[PDB]
Amino acid sequence: KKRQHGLEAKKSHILAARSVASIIKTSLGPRGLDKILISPDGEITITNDGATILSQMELDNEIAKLLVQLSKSQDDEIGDGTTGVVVLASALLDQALELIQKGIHPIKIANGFDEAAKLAISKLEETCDDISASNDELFRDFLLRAAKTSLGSKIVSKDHDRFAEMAVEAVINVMDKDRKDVDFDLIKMQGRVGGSISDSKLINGVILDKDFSHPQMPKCVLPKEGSDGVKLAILTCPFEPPKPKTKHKLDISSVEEYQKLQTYEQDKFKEMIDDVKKAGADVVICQWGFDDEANHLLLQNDLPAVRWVGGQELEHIAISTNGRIVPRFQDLSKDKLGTCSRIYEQEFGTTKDRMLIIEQSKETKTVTCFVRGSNKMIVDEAERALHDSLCVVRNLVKDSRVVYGGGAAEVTMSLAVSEEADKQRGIDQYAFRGFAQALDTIPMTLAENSGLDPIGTLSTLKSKQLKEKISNIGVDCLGYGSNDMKELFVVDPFIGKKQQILLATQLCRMILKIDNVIISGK
Amino acid sequence: DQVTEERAENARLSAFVGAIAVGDLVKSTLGPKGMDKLLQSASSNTCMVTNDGATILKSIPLDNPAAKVLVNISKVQDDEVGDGTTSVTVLSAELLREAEKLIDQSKIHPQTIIEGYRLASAAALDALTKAAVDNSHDKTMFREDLIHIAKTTLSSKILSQDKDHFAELATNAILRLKGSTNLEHIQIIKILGGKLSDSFLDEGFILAKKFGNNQPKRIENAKILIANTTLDTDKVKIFGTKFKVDSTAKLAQLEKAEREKMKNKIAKISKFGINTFINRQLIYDYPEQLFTDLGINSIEHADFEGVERLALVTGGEVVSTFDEPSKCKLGECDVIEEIMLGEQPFLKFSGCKAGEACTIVLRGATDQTLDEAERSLHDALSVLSQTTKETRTVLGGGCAEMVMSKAVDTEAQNIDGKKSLAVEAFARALRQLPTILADNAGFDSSELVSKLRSSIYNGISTSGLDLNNGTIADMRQLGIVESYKLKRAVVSSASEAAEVLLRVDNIIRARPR
Amino acid sequence: AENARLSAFVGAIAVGDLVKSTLGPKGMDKLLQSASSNTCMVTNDGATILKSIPLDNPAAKVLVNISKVQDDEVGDGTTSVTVLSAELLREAEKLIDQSKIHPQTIIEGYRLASAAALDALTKAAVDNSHDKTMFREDLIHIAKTTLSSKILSQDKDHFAELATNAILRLKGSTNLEHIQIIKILGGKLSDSFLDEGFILAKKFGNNQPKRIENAKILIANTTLDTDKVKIFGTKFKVDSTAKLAQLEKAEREKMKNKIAKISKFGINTFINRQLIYDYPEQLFTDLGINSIEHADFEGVERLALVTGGEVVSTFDEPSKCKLGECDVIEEIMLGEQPFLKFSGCKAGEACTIVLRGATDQTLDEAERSLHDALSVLSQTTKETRTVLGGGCAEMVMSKAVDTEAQNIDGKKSLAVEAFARALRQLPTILADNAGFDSSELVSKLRSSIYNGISTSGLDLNNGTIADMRQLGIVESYKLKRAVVSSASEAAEVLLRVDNIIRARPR
Amino acid sequence: QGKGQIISNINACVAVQEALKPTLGPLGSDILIVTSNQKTTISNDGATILKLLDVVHPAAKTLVDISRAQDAEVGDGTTSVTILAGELMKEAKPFLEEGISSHLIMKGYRKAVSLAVEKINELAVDITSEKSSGRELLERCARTAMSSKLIHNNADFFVKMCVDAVLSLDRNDLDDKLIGIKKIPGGAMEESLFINGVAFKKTFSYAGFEQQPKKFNNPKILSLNVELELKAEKDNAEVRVEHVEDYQAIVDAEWQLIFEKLRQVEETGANIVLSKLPIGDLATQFFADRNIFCAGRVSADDMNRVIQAVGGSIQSTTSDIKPEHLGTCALFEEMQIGSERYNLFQGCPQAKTCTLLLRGGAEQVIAEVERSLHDAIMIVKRALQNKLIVAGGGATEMEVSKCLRDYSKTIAGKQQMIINAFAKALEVIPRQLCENAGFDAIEILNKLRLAHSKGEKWYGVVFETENIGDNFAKFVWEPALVKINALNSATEATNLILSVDETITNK
Repeated sequence: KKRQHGLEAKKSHILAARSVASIIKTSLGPRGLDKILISPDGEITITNDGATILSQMELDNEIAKLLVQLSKSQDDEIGDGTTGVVVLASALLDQALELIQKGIHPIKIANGFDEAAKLAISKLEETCDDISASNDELFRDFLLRAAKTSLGSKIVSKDHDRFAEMAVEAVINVMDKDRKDVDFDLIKMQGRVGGSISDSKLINGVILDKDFSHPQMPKCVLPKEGSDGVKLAILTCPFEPPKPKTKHKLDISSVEEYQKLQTYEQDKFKEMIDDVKKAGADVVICQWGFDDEANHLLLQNDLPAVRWVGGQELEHIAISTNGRIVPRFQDLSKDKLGTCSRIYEQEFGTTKDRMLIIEQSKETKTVTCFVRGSNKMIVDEAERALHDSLCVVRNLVKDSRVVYGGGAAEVTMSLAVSEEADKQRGIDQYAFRGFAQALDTIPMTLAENSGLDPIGTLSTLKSKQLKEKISNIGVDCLGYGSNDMKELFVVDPFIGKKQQILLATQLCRMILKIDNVIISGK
Repeated sequence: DQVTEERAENARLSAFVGAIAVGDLVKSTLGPKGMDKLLQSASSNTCMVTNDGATILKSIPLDNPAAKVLVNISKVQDDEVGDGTTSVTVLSAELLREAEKLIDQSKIHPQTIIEGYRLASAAALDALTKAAVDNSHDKTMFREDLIHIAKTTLSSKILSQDKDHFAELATNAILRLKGSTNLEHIQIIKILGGKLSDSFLDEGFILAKKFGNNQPKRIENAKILIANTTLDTDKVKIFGTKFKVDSTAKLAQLEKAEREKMKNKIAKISKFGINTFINRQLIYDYPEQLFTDLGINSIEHADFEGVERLALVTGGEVVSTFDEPSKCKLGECDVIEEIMLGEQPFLKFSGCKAGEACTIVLRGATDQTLDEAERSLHDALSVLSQTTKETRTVLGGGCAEMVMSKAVDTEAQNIDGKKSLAVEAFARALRQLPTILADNAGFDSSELVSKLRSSIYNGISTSGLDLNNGTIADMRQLGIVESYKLKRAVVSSASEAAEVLLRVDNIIRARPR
Repeated sequence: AENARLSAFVGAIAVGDLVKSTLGPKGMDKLLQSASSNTCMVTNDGATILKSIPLDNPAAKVLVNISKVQDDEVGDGTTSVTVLSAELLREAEKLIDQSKIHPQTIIEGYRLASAAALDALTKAAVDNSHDKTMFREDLIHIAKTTLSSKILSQDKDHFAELATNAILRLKGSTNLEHIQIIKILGGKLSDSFLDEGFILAKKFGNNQPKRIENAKILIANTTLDTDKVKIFGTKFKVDSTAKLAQLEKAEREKMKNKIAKISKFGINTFINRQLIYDYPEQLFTDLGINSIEHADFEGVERLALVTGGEVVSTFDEPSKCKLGECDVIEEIMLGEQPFLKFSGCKAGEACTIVLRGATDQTLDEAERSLHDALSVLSQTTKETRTVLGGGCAEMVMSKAVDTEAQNIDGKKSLAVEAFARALRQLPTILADNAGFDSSELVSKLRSSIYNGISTSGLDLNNGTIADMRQLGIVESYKLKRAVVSSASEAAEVLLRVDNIIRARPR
Repeated sequence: QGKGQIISNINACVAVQEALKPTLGPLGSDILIVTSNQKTTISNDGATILKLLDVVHPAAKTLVDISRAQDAEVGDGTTSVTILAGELMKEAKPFLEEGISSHLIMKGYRKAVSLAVEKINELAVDITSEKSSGRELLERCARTAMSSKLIHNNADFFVKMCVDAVLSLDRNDLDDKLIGIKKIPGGAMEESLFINGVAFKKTFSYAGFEQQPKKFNNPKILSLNVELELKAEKDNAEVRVEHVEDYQAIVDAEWQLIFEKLRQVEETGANIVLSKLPIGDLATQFFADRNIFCAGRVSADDMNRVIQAVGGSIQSTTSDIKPEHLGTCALFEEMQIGSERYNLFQGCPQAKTCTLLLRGGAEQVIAEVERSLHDAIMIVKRALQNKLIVAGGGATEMEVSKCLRDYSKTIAGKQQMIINAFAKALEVIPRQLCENAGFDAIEILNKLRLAHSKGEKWYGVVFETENIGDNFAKFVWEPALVKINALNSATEATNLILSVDETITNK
C-alpha cells in the first residue's frame, strides 16, 4: 500500500490510461494496424479491436477497469465501429489535464462537459437524414451504401463485396415489413478454417462438429420421400436402453429370470427404433451418446443420428425448424417434427472431421453466414466484425435518423458549442470550449494514420461548413481525395455517435472526481 | 506485472526477423531437389526428418508470433497440396523481407504497401486462368496426364528416385477409386524390410492379424461378416443388478446360462451362412471353438479405424443386432489366405465384391521411411482426386511463378503512381521463389533465372527450369504440370497471410503462469 | 560467408544508421555522453563520435582509422565516408551469398569501378584559377558549401566575410598555425569581430598603462621565477648568514643586469615564458615595459607569428635577431575576463579571428568549421579544379559506372551495377534527414544528367531540383577525390575478411 | 502504553478521517477504494465507505461499529459523525499534554451535546399548515441528498422520478421493509423506469425462450418450491424387484411420479407459476405448450417479497393449495432490456413498495441510489412523528456552534476551553466544504460569526452563487432530526477511545 495525495493520484492516474489508450490510437479507422497480445495461458490473439484487446489485457492501475466497464455497456447499447469509437472514448480525459493547470476545479471540469453535451446533440439533429421515409427497396439501397463504410472496418476489407451480401441478406430474413424490429440472438456465425476467404456463402442453420456415426451409410441424403421438411426431430432425454437411474437391486431366482433380462433390452431395441420409424423422422439428434447395439438398426431403418451435441446449438435448431424437441420417448409424436430444407456434411479438408450442416432455404428464425478462410487468426476477427453489423442495422431500425460519417459530426457540433460557450461567459466559456476542443482531436487523429495534415484538413472543414450547412464534408480516411461524403456513400447511425459519446461523457464525470486511490488484495 | 511491451520501433524489426530466422529451415526443402532437416525432441528422444514443414514447424517451439499463423495455415495446405507446401512460408518470408527493405527505402506508410499487394494479387489470378489447360475433354490423354501430374506431386521424400517404380502405384489406384476423396477408403499399410522398389499395388485387402487356433489359413468362397458385438468379456452386464443365491447349485446355473447365452448367440450367427466372422473386440475361447466347429473364420481386435476400412474396401456393412439375419449384407472375397510380407505374416484378401477402394502395400528399408512415405502418400490420390474435380491445369516447376511476374509487371504499368513500388516488390519477391529452388540443387540461380526471366517476356510460356540437367527445358517435355486449384490457393493464402504480419506495431508478452 | 561474415555487414550498417541523422546540412548533432568523468560533447563529425563509442565489431574500429584520414585531410562531411562503405557491405550480402560470387570477384568489380570513378571526377572538374579577383569573390560562395553543416547555419553570411578576409591577410600562407581562433562565452555568433592583430586572454601588470602607442614587443624562453637555477647538484658553502644573505640579494641585482640588457633594446613590451617574481616585475614598471607570463609552450609561439619577432635568450646584442612593433597594444576588456588587444602589426604574417557564443558546445564545435574551411581555401589555391556537390556528383559517377558496366558485361556487371546502386543510396540517405520524397527527388536528378544537364542537384531547403551554381554549391577536386578514393578502398579491405579470430581478453 | 497509546489510537482514526474529507458535501469529491469482492467503490456519502474500508489498527473498528448504528438510523451524511469525532480526538492532542483527564473531557462534550438536543428543537420550527408538505416537502428534502452525490446535471429528471416513487408511501403503516429494490445493469445513464412491484431477471436460458408470452392481462400468481427435474428420491430409492417387467414399470413410475405432478401444475391454471428452486429442461417442452409464465432460480428474498405483496404462500403439495393462495394483480408486462427479460407485478392487493429500475453498466452508482432510498424512508418517518426541518448545506451546526460559545463563556472556569474546543470542532463541516469548493475559509467563517449572531438564524452558505444566503428561503432543506442522534453518538465513541491507555494483542 502506497500513500498518494494531491496531484499524484489526480494526474498520473489519468495519465496512466492516457498512455495506454494511445497504444490503440494507431488502430483508428480502416487505415489502422493490428496488434499482438499474448494470453497468460500462452496463447496469442492478434486483433486490432479496442474492446477485444482491453478485455484480455492485464494491466496495473485500476483505471483499466473503468475502460472495460464502459465497453461492457457499449456492446449491449451500440457496439458499432468499435475500432473507431474506442479511440474517442478516452479523448475526453486528455483535455481535462489542461484545465487543471489553469486552476479550474475538477468537478467544475466534469459538470461543464454535461452542459455542452446536450447542446452538441441538438446541433447534430439538424443535418440528420431520415432513411425510413423511403420504401423497402430504397432502404436496402441505403444498407448497401452503409455496409461499405460501416460494415467493412478491419482486415479482409480487401474484397468487401463477398461479405456485403452476407450482412444485408441476414437482416432481410428476420425483419418486420414496417421496418421496426430486431433480433440478434438467433443469428450466430460459426466459421471454419479452410478454402479461401472468398468462398463464404449464406447458409441458414447451424454447423455441428459431430458427423453421422457408423460410417456404414451415405454422408448426406439431399432429398426425402416424405418431403415436409425431412421431419427433423431431437430427443431431449438421453438415448440408452431403458433402466432405472435410481439405486436398485435385481434378484434372479431362476435361469428363466436371467433369460428374460436378455430379451429385456432386445425388446427395447426394437421398441425404440419402431417409435422413430413410425414417425418417419429422418434427422434424430441424441444429446448424450447412444447405444452400441442401436448403432446399426438406425441405418437399417434409415435413421441418421448424431451424438454429443451441445445444448446451445439444440435451441437454435428447434426455433429454426419451428418444431419442439422431444422431452420423453412416450411423448414422441409427429406434431413435434421440424422442417429442414436441405442437410449435408461439408467435405472440408481431406479427412479431418466432416462438419454437419443444417440448411433452410426458405424463411427461418436462425440466420447464419457460411464462413471459410485460409488464415486461422482472421476467423475470430472477421466474425466479431460482422457480429457488430447486427447492431448496425439495429441502430438504423430503432433510430430512423442517419448522419454522414467521416468525422464530420464532431466538426459540425464544434462550431455550435463554440458559439454556445459565449452565452454563459464566466469560467465555463473555456470549459465548454474545452469539451469541444477534445472532440476536435478526433479529426486530427484520423489524418494521422493516413499521412494527411491534421489541421490542414480540419481548417478546410470549418471553412466549408461555414458557407454551406450541409454536413457531407468530412475527414477522408482512405484517401479518396475530395471530402464530400455523399458521393462516397459514407453514413453513420445517429444513435451510434449519440450514446457512445454521451455514455463516455457521463462516465468521465465520476472519473475526474477521483482523489485518493486505495487498493486492497482480493 | 512483468509485461514487456514493444512499440512500433522494436515490434517492426522483431516481427520481420522472426519469420526469416525460422524460415531459413524451410527454404532448402523446396522442390524435389530440396533437402531435409533434423529435430531433437526432449521427450522420448525421437526425431522427424522430412521436407514438409507441417510436421517440422509444428514441433519447433518459437516465441515469435509472426510464424504462429504460418503453422495454422499449413493445415489448409495439408488439406490441398500436402507436399512441398513450405513455399507458403518461404514466399511470405520474402514478402516480409522485401517490405522491410521497401519501408527502409520508399518509407511509405505500411498500409500503402498492403494496398499494392492487393492489386498485385489480382494480376496473378489472371495469368493462371489464361494459362489453364483442360485435357479432360480427351479421356485418352487425361489418364496419361495424370502420370505427368503425379510425377510433379509425388517427388518429396528421399525415395523420389523410386518415383518411376511408384508412378504405376498412384496411376492405377486413382482409377480404382473412381471419385473417392477420403483416405479412410484408401488402405495404407507399413512393412519393415525388403527392397525399396518392392512396393506393389494389389487388388484386395491386407490384414495384419492372424487366426487363433484351428482356423484354416486358406478359405475360399467365404462370407465376411463385421460385428461390433461383445464376445471376449461375455457376462459383463452393467445393470443395476446384484447376485444373491441360497446354494452353489444355482451358482453354476448362471455359468450354464452363460453357455446358453453364447449357444443361442452362435445359433443366430450360424443362420447367417458365413464362413468368416470379424469382431471389433477380442473373441472369447468358447465362441472361438464354436467358429471352428461350424467352419467360421475368426478375426478380433479391430479398432475403430480398422473396423470401417474392412467394409469400405470390400464393400460390406458393419452388422449388429443379429436378430435380423436377412436384413443386412455380407461381404464376399474370392480368395482368403494368409501370406507372408516381411517378418510378420499378413492375411491377404482377393476378389473383393466392390472395387471402390484399393490396398497399397508399402515395404521399405528403414523405419524413418515409414513415416516419410506416409507423408508423401498423405495427399497422393486425394491430390489426383482434386484434379478429377477441377480439371484445369497449368505448367508448374517454377515457370508459373515467372509467368505471373509478366502479368504483375504489365499491371504495374497501368497502375504506376507510388503504389507500383509494392506491386513491383511482389513481382521481385515472386521471382525469388524459383531462385531459392535453384539454390537447393547447387546449380546456377543467376544466369539461368536471368534467361528464364527474359524468356517469359519474349512470349514463350512453356519455358522452364530443368532440375536434373540444370538448364532451360520445356515443362511439357519433362511432364511437370500442376492443377489450377492447388496453385491458386498457395499464392493467394501466402499474400493474405503476409498482409496481417505487416500490420503489427506492438508485441505484448504477458507474464507466464 | 555466413558465419565468416555476419556482424561485419549489419553491425557496420547499424553504426552508420546512428550517424545517418548527422549527414547533410539539414542534419542534426548527436550527444556523446561518456560513462566516465560525467562529461559530454556535442559533435556532428564522426571522428569524435566513432572514437568514443564502444565498438564490439573489429570492422567498425577500422572505420575509425579511415575517418581520421578524412578528419585531417577534409574534416567536414566525413559521415558520408563510412556510410558509403556501409552500403557496399549491404550489396555484398547478396552478390556473395545469394548470387554466389567469390568475394575477390566482387572486390575486383569495385576495383574496376574505382578506376572508372576517378575518370568521372577529373573530366567533370571545373577549373577556377589564374586571376584572384573573381576567384576570391567566388570563395565566398564556394566556402558556404562546406562552411556550416550544423544547426548554426545562421552564422553563414556573417562568417563568410570573416573567412574570406582571413586568407586575405595571410597572403598565401598554407600553415594553419598562422591563424588564431578565439573562443569567448556569451553573446551571439553575429557578434564575432575580425581585426588586424592578436587578442590575448591575459592582462598587464598592476601599474602598467592601459594604452601604449608604438610599442616594441619582444618575447623569450628564459625563466624569471627567482634567483638562478644554474646546474644540477649545487649548494651554498658559507661561514655564516652574512655571506648567504648577500648571495641571494646580489642575484636579484644580477637579474636586473639582464633587465638592464633588456633596457638597451628599447622595447616597450616584454613577454616571458614562465612566471616572474615580484622584484623583476617591479623593475619592468620603472622602465615602463609591459610584462606577460604563464605561457606553457604555444603561448609564446602564437604571439611570435603575429608580431613576426624572434625568441632572444641571451639579450646580448641590440642589433641582430628581430624587433617586433605594434601600433596599439591597448588592453581591451571583452566579456568578463580582461583581454589584451594588439593592433597595427608590422606585417601580415598572421591573423586572428574572434568568435563569441552563448553555449560552450558551440565554441568548440564551430572551431572545427573555420579550421577546416581555411584548409579548403588553401586547397583551392593549390588544386585549381573544383566540382559540384549537393547530390549531383553521385549521379554523374553513376552514369560513368553504368557505362563501364556495358563494356565489361559478364557476371561482374552485377558488382559494377551494385557500386552504382550504392552511389544511388548516398543521396537517398543525404535527403533522408530533410524528410522529403526520395523517389521524387532522385528520379528528377538521375534522369536530368542522362539528358545532358550536369548543373542540376538536390535542394533540401525548397525540396526541389535547383541549379548548384546559383545556390552556390561548389566543392573542390581535392575534397571530392579524397573522399571517393578513400571510401572506395575502405570497404575493399572489409570485404577481404574470411574469418573472425577473437583473442582472449587480458 | 500511556499518553502515546492514546495518540496511536487517534492516529489510526486520522487515516480514516483524512480519507473521508472529500466525502461530505455537494461539492465534495469522491475516493476510490478496492475491496476483496473485486468491486471498485466510487461514492460521495461515507455510508458504505466505512463498511468496505480495510481496517488495519484494531482501534479503528470503533468508528466502524458506531457507523452501523447510524447506518440504519440516518444513513445520509453520517460520514460527518466520524469526522467530528475525529476532530474531537485531533483537538485533544494539546489536551493530552496537559493534566486534564479524559473524564473531565467527557463532561465537557456531554454538556455541549445535552444542550444541543434542546437547541435543535429551538433552532427548528414547526412547518405543517399550508406550507411545504407531501409532493412538495418530500421533493425538497430528497433533492438535497441525491443531487449532492451523483447525476449532478440530470438530477432534475433523475430525482423527480425517485421522489415520485416515494409518494406511494402513506401514513398509519410506514413499513421499513418497503425500500427493497433490484439492480439492473446496462442501458443509458440518464434513463430510468418506475416499477411498483418485484422484478426478477431470467438468469437462465431455455429452448422455449422466444415462445414465452410477455403480456398477461389478468394473470394468477402461484408460488411453488417443487423442483422440476429427473432425480433420486428424498432418502432412499432402493426398490426390491422380482419380475423383469417391473423394472420398466419403475421407469414408468419415475415418469408417472413426475408426469402427474406436471399435470397438476397445468391443472391449477395460474398464469404465473414461480419455482423457488431451479427448473430443468425436462419440464420445459411440456409446460411450454401451456404458455404460462415461469421463472426458476428465484432468490429466497424475492419470493418473500411476493408473499408480503399479494399475500401468497409457498406450498410443496398441489392438492393442498387453498383458494386464497392464488393471487391476482392489475397488469403483467414482461420487459426486455439488453436481451434480459424482466417480470413486472402491477396492482398488487396491497403494495406500498416501489422498485426502481435503473440503467447503466456502472455498479457503484446504485450504491448511493439504494442509500438515497434508505434516506427517503427516513425523511418520511421523521416528517410524521415530529414535524420540523432546518436549513440545508450543512450550516446548521454553525448556528449552534456560536450559541455554545456564548453560554459556556461564563460557565465554571476551565470548562469554557473544553466546550470552546467542541465549538471549534464543529467548524470542520464548513471547513472541508470551503476546501473542496475552492473558496476562502477565513473570510466565510468570519462572516458566519456575524451571520449567526446579527444575521439572526436561518442564513446558510450557498455553493451555487459563491455567496452567503438563506437556504430556508431557497427551499433547499436538510432533515433536522437526523442530527440529534448523530451528534450524541460521536461523543460516547470519542470518550471511549480517549479512555483507552493500552492495547492488548494476543499471538
